Amino acid sequence: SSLSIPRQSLYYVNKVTSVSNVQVVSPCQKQGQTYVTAFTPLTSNVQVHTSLEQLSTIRNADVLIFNNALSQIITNADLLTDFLKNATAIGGTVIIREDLKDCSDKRQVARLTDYFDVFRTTDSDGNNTGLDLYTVDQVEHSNYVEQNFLDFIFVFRKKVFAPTTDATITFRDFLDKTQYTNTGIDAYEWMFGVNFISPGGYDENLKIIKRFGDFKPGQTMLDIGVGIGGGARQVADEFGVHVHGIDLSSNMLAIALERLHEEKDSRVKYSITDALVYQFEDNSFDYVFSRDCIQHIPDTEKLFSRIYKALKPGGKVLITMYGKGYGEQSDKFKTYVAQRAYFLKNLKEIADIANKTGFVNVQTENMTPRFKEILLEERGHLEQNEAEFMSKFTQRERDSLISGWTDKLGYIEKDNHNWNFFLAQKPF
Amino acid sequence: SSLSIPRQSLYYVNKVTEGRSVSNVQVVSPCQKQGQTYVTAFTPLTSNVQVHTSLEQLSTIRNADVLIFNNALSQIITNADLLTDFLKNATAIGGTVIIREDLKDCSDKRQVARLTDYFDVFRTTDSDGNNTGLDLYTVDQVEHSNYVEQNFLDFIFVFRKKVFAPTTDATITFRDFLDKTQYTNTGIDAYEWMFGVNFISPGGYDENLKIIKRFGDFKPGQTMLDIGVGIGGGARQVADEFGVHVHGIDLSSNMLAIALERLHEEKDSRVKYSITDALVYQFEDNSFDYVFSRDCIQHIPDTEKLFSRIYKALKPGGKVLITMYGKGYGEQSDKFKTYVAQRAYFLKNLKEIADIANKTGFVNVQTENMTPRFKEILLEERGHLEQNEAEFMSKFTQRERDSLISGWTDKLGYIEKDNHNWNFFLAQKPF
Ligand SMILES: Nc1ncnc2c1ncn2[C@@H]1O[C@H](CSCC[C@H](N)C(=O)O)[C@@H](O)[C@H]1O
Ligand SMILES: Nc1ncnc2c1ncn2[C@@H]1O[C@H](CSCC[C@H](N)C(=O)O)[C@@H](O)[C@H]1O
Repeated sequence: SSLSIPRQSLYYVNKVTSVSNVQVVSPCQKQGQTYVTAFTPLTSNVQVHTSLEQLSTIRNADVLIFNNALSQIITNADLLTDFLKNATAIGGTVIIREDLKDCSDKRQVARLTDYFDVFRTTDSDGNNTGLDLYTVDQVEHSNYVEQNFLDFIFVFRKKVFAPTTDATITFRDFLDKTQYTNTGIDAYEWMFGVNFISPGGYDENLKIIKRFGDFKPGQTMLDIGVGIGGGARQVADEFGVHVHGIDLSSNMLAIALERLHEEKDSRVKYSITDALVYQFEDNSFDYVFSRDCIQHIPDTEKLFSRIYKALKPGGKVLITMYGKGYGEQSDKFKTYVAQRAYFLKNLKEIADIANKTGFVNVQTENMTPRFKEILLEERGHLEQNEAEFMSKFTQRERDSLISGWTDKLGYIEKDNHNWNFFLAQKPF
Repeated sequence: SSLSIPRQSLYYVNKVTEGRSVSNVQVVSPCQKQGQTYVTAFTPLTSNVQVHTSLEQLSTIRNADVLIFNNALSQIITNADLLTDFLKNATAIGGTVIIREDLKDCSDKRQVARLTDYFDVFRTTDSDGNNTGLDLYTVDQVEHSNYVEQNFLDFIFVFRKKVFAPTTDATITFRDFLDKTQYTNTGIDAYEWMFGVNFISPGGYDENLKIIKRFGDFKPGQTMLDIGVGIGGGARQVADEFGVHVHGIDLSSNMLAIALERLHEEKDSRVKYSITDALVYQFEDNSFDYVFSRDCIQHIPDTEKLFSRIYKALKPGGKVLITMYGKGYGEQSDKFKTYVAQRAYFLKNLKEIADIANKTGFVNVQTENMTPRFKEILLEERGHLEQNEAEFMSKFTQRERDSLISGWTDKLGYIEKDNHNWNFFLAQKPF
């Protein structure tokens, strides 16, 4: 009904793409027709179809849009795979709007993201093809009007994928299958504190964010690597700041989304997306925040460039991260770094990248002493609540938290692992 | 409970005290736990913050630089004597006076207008024998309520106590002049019938949609300030059509109480409203993608100050679009002068608007004389009334029907003499 809905899809199509035709599959005919109306600036060559059935008829759709067209097949792998084969063969840019509020699995978005992200098939050339994720965003009308936070727009470009060598076939898959499995996330959340996957939980995050200075209601913040959402939720609730959180782990964000849908707050919105892929509007954010994420991101220069452009002039960036100290690296620490796929920088390198990007008023701080305190407290909290922890988790999970925390304390003593703080400003 | 609530009051206190010192804050909050959140929130300004749980304890307070009421009037709103007693105490004691009051459960779904009027016109004598009262900064919505509960009727009234010069004028503020003269509730209803549902401007929904498309391509989540938002049709249209977040302001509490009632019914947190003067509210610099004003600024005398404030509030590269009643270049008729004076319009011609825009620093300045379209619309609207008189007479009085027919005929006459024009202005803040 509301034209804002299909116009949101047009906005993403513009981001990822000229276009000679748009094919829309929408069981709801009235809604389908709003896409014809909305897409005129791009092209008037927009046709609506009532059914997936009619999908195999279609060919050569520069843009292919599904509007609540999958509700009957979501829980069926076989039918989903059939859909994916057709969609990939037929579409250039593929948009899937699907309302998941009524799914029995309140984290269905992660299952769908995974299925769509890893699907591969051979085209007529015997080439390896699939869908390349741009983002999974929330329908803004739904967030702001109905307070339905589980209505999604999946945005993909069909492409030929170069051959891969690992057991996981995308970085998204690597995150969700390795460090940020659902069990992994649950264990971490117990260790760090409710809603957090970062040192010291709520109270530590609040201390850190207050370093931005004086917040004003309605200012905007981008949170890079927002995890299960505790930081985003905290800044909205404490300061009335509107947070756009992004994360490439669908397992992490599916939990954040579930919790937002339960405890509604339209100051917060989330995107399943890579920080180096999503295209933010220039000069749009008052703040960019990243809490213990960017050790995961190799191309720090590109990241810092994208942050600089997205900030308003005078806007501030605050990043905390795992980094490296200046001690000679132990073989044990190198093994950890490789298994986590961390790309660690020291504070001199961070300062240099910030200078080269254009940031001013740079402040860096080595918070490793505080990290040591927190690690000791967290390990102690687990070691003194074994009964409770053992009632929710396995011995294997208890052991990996105790030993991993002990490992990190060791890495600190060798000055291998540091906890680094970076705060800077886009010039006025 | 949520600290964002008392922090919103701190934000306004900072605006209205914006140089001066604050030595103490007195909070009256029947809910003790919420009251305590004001102590926590106000520390950056002062730690000298005390919480009281009753208006009963109000008379005992003295010299409160900032005086805050948190849902303290809920039980007494319907008794004007109790409200008057409250106002006498608050005005005597307080410097900056903040009233947070949730009106969602009021039987009067436009209670905000009744309270704004009462608070705005209240006068009493201070110890020096001066005439005193409360000077409106704004009536804003509690943002936590808009975004979390979708309660759009939870308000923060912000005032400064001051001495007012004596006056015997029938309306003692401009806010009162709007609400008692052109924009009475009956006046608003008649205009809405004439212009179209949700609009108090030429041509209703379809004309507004044509005009806003002149901004170019909107992107979802961009922000717009709407100056003189009226009963809200334009703001609601922009949000629904384009996903743009609109902050609408209007000095008529009658107009905005309708907009607010309608937003509360048909919830949309992309829209928020403030009862405030466009020349008083302090917007953050460099914050808006767009500033829009639809057939409002003929009411505002100080166009230079207005344009300066718009310029500062826009982001670099942001756009301003204003339609307005203006004057043409014909010799003014006596009838037109009488109309202009009774309406208290301050009309500029298009050359004057362009000159002020350029002097302010705007770039890509465009102006257009839309008087021929205005003539078309006036004829259509008058025709619609004249061809549907039975419908109109079943809903309104003969006097109201005559008022619209003769008023529209008058404006068509003013156009033919080139007295009244309909002027368009579009410009950009430079990068
Ligand atoms: N390139 C990338 N883009 C977006 N998110 C990323 C990313 N690389 C890693 N992340 C995310 O960074 C997060 C680090 S865990 C910290 C989560 C959160 N900031 C908190 O304080 O609790 C993970 O959820 C991970 O999936
Ligand atoms: N100084 C001022 N500040 C804010 N609003 C003002 C004002 N002077 C006049 N107004 C408001 O300007 C409005 C003009 S009527 C037009 C309303 C709306 N823009 C629409 O298109 O329907 C009135 O509601 C009036 O109260």
